[PDB]
Amino acid sequence: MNFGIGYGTESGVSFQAGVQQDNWLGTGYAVGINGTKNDYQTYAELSVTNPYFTVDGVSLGGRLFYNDFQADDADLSDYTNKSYGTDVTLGFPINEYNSLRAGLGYVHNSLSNMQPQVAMWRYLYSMGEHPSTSDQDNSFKTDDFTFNYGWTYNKLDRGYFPTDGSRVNLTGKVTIPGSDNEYYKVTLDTATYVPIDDDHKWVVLGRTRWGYGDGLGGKEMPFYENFYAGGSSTVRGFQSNTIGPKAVYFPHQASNYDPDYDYECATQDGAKDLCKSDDAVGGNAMAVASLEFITPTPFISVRTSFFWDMGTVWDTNWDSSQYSGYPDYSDPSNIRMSAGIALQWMSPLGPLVFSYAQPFKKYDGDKAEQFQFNIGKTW
Repeated sequence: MNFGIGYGTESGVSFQAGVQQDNWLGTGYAVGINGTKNDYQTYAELSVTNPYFTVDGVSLGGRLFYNDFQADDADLSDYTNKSYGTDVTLGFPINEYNSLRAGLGYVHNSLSNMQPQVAMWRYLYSMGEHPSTSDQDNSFKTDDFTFNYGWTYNKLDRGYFPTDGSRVNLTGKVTIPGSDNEYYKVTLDTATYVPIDDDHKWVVLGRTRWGYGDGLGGKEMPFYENFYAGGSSTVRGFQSNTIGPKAVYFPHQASNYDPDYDYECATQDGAKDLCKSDDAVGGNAMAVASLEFITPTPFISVRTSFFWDMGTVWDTNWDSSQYSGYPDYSDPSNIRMSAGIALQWMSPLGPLVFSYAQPFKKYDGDKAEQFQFNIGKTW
């Protein structure tokens, strides 16, 4: 057994619990069973990895998983995704700094409890489903097969508090024939550390993250695969996932009751017409960047930095023309920005990270959150 418990502004309190024998039972294979609990998510998996499936070091890995996601608790417009699936992946260690992955996946998604909103229904209609707008009672089920690939470059001088070098991670996916959805997603992550002194105590860190995905044959990318921005790990000073399009709600009713006094963003109690909102729904395109300046810590294993984060998320399929009475969510030029201080501490109780930041470029509906932190401990 091994454990992990954590607390932070992003995800509330996290519980990890699993067993993973690194050699099993002396076969060379590594097998593991693993579970997670979040404010918004409960994940479980059995994994199996033959790390010397070839003598060069070509690994062969398998994963079987279940995931339960509640979008409301992630500060998103409301839906539930109960999914499960499998992956089998080849890994190629081309050298000490680069590895390659290629794999096949299967995933079952089943959506329920979707609050009717424009972006979500536009996807639904593109799949030939015609649900009503009066209902938050709805269900949509899909099964997909994917081809998955990836490259990771890593020449960081150190793991935890790097001082020099860079890391790059490209991850891509596309549906293969036989799937209900037809789409591709690509993601690019970048981190590069540049020291400006000999003792390597002053370091400039530059980060970027890019994501683009879209439908292939008249279909749209499912919203449950959208990108998000704004929180501790992306652009600080903003509440988790607030950056980008906001749900535009249909006039509505209630799922099994309809009392007061809380919620109901487009309640029939007072409804006529479409409701603008501050619920984030994510996007199929994304760009975040960061430049930060790492300094010795006054006055005392622990790292402090001054940072400038910035980001955007948009909806390339948002019909600007038909929804001209609402904000242009297809517009990529709404770059949000922030500035702040961060302190990290690999402490005896476990890793500690804290930050204080000021959103100085903001847009209507963006929820600010200037103090963000994360605490953790593992058994």
